[PDB]
Amino acid sequence: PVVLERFESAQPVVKGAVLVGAAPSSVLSGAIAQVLSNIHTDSYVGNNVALQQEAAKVGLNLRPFNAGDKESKFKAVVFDASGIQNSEQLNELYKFFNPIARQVATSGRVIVIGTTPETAKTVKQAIAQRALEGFIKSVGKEFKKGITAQVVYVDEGAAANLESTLRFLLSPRSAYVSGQVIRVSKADVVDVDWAKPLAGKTALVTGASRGIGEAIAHVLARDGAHVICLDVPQQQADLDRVAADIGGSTLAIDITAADAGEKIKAAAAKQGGLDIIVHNAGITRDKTLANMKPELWDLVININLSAAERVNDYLLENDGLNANGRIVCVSSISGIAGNLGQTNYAASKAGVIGLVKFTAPILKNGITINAVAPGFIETQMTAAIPFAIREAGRRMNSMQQGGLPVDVAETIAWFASTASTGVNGNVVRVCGQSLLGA
Amino acid sequence: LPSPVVLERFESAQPVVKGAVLVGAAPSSVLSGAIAQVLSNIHTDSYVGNNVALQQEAAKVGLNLRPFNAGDKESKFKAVVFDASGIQNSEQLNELYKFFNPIARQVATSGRVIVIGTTPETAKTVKQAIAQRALEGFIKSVGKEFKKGITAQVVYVDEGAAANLESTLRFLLSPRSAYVSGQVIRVSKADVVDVDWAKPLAGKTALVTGASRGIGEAIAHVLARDGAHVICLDVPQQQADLDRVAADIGGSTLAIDITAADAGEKIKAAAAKQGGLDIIVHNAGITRDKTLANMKPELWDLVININLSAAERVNDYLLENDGLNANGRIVCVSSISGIAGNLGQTNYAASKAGVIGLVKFTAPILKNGITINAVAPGFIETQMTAAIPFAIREAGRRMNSMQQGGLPVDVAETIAWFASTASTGVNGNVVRVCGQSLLGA
Repeated sequence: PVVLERFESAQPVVKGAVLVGAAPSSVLSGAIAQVLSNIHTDSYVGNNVALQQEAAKVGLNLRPFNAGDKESKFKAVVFDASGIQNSEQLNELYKFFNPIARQVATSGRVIVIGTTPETAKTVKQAIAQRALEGFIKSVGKEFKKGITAQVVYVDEGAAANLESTLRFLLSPRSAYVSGQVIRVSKADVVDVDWAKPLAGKTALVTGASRGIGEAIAHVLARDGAHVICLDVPQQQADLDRVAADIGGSTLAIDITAADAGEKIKAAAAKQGGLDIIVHNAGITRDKTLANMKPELWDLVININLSAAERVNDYLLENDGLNANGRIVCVSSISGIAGNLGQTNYAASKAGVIGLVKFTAPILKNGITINAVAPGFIETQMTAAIPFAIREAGRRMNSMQQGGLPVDVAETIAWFASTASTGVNGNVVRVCGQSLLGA
Repeated sequence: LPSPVVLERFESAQPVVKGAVLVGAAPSSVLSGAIAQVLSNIHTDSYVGNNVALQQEAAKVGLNLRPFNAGDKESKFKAVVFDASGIQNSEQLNELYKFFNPIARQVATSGRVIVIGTTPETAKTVKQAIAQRALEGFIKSVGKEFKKGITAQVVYVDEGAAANLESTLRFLLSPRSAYVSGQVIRVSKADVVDVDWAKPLAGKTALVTGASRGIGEAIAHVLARDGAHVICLDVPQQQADLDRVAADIGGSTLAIDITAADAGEKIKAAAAKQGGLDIIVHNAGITRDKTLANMKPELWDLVININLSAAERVNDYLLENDGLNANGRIVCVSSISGIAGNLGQTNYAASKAGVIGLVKFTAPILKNGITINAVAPGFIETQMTAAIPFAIREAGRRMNSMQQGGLPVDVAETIAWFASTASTGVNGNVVRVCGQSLLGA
């Protein structure tokens, strides 16, 4: 299988050329062109006068790309499908993507940017914009070479809130995110140091002493945040090690305890209050329902779902998250798809999806909530999984390989970004486009 | 590897459920009366545990629930039905454990696990919405775990729509739903209309596109069995097969190209001879599988046209020209590849994802009790099955909780459930008919 390109340094965002296209009458092309100008990449365009004019109006020099050239490779191909007004115009997807379908580089990106169907002004456009997800999921399974494929839906009028999502998907940070739908909504545009998009912020990560939580802590700290590493007192040694490695601090408590939210707020006060909380703490107690003990049902629901509800409730009602704050939860593919032996775990992780979906409308003060839903992630404890599930999870995705802890951490860090003001209520799988789903 | 079990399918209108039903409910549930009324109507052996409130609500509607000894690990139940609407928060999700763990080995072969809750978007508290959302994770795991051909569903009832549950619960209790598992079905508020449950399409006229063979032919048979007069539509090239199918079911024929600009005109003109059109099933569809880099322009266009745009044009005509009678039905056909994507199917999957959008964004603007829903079939054995390699066809056979491919009748039964005169509160749903295929989004 392919070695996936992953994050090296803040610049360049994209190594290689980017080809941009757009359907007639699109409305997102200026916004796309601005991001491309912002990240200083070699950007090419085909014979599209309106698109060339939209890019010139924001200062992007688009080199024309010779439709007769079947040899040039592009690291990313980006298509503004917002102009597709009905199902007949879905052939704008073919017109752009068929000529370059062999010319996307290894570890490359296919990115389609459309209008959120629920916000489209006509039913015919909503239908066509909905169709885009079918297209990109098929592209994600067909192009190989470690290429990812995404659809970004931009709510009608939210073109200004797209930059942080476009940057994440264009970059190697998104190496294990493929086949997914991301929704961008209207929000304030905030200033941000794109090289340190968590600069000046304080984050708290539960389950931080090891594993994916430790990787989350590293990436948040890399992006500028002071990271409060949270785990049970029994892990104090690993907690100190992680906090020292990243220049953070520790809070050694049981996240499920009644006073967890209060102790989190208290500890964050010393750093100017809490900006980001990542609910990564979580366990599996895999048993068939017929063999499962009651306490093992309760335990899994408690740690994976109810404890996060209690902490969120406390912080949101008692001034425990700063303005433009961030809640990031961790669901799972099994929350979406179910799994034998996981009636308790899948119930909890589906609850997490509901926690995100029904909390996001009621949030105030620019706070957002989102979740990652990892597929098969390689950990130092992965060899403890029975071999059958283990090798299936490793292979049954478009990347033909397991993901890495850093792939989940990067996606969480994109949610946490100071610039991701208009990313709210999303659940984004980090699964290399696993075949599993709903 | 094991061999699959045989799935029980429809044999006759009664009994709805062959065997006993165990009912349970969480404390403070609000759907138990409606459920108990259905179990009464179908004259089924119904049992209950130590739930006084449930026994009393069932006694109110004339249903006598027999106590099920909680020490009895041997009795088998064809169906277990749990009212989860009383689960108010995540801590109360252990009500699922309390009911299902003691009986997890006592669901019969080809049995039914049915969880009924409150539509999360209609729940009055955020905590309840979260808990009701959690039920989908639970039932999807049950569907993969219980084996023995057992299906598992969650039916969500909009707050206040309890009286609209009956046709869905009957479909799920019955063998008609043999190949539907892992799915979420939303019931919304609507008027309740009289129906003959043995002939739930009595007096109605249906039109089925692509009716001359395959799943289209199976659809035509099931709709006619339920009492509909079926107009079988296909291209004039299939006139002989069309006449064969129409003669077998007592229907009529309409030989046109569904993509033609006047197709909706000719459909309405044809249905005039039978009292107007009540039901249209958009089953016509094609695949033209090619990698995108190898695909020809016309082969993208053709797949979008037949599978999506043609249904849009016909719907538009019928809805703008009163071509569908009140309490009418539009049933579309998507596909697992429309949900999940597939190599070689950028055109097909785009078109079938569009069908999902057609359903979702037409449903809110329908009037006069007309509904629109879609089925999304997984691996269904047909004659167009030999085209795909025996290897890839082996993948589709195994990669689902039933460990087998479905039959055309399983798709037709789900379409017939949507089309039922009684399914007034079933609107905007896309229901996979896949035996809980592993594939998804």
